Amino acid sequence: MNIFEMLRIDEGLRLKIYKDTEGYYTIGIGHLLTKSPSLNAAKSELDKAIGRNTNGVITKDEAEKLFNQDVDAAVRGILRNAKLKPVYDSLDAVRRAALINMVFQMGETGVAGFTNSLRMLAQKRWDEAAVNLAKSRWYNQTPNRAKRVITTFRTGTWDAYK
Ligand SMILES: [Cl-]
Ligand SMILES: [Cl-]
Repeated sequence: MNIFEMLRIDEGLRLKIYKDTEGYYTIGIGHLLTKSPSLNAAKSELDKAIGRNTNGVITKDEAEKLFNQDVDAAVRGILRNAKLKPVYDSLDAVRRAALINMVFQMGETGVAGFTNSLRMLAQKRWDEAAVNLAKSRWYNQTPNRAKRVITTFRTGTWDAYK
């Protein structure tokens, strides 16, 4: 199991514009297009991202290309973040993937905001961090996903995904 397979389970794959859990226009493997309520704005953002007149539909290959870009961007975003990087550097391979999953979903800023949990993770106090992670809007809104990510941090294995 690896980050890609992990996020592919968490996000799914849709080849036509759809709205995410928050009602935002998305496509592919969790690729957010816009927070704007307008479908045209989404379609415009889509064409600009793909480089062709898509008319709101993309192919598998195209979805996979945005996904590679988005995963690469999340990692580079963590490594650029003065708050995230040291956490990231202190973790093992599996837990690093859990942190990348969070950033992919809620952005760097978003995650950098879990101050207390981050400190706990940095300190390798797994159970405590898991508990702290759970008191969040994130957990309350998307609990099944949150729970898989939390178990991954708590245990250091991919069991939640097998
Ligand atoms: Cl893009
Ligand atoms: Cl969920």
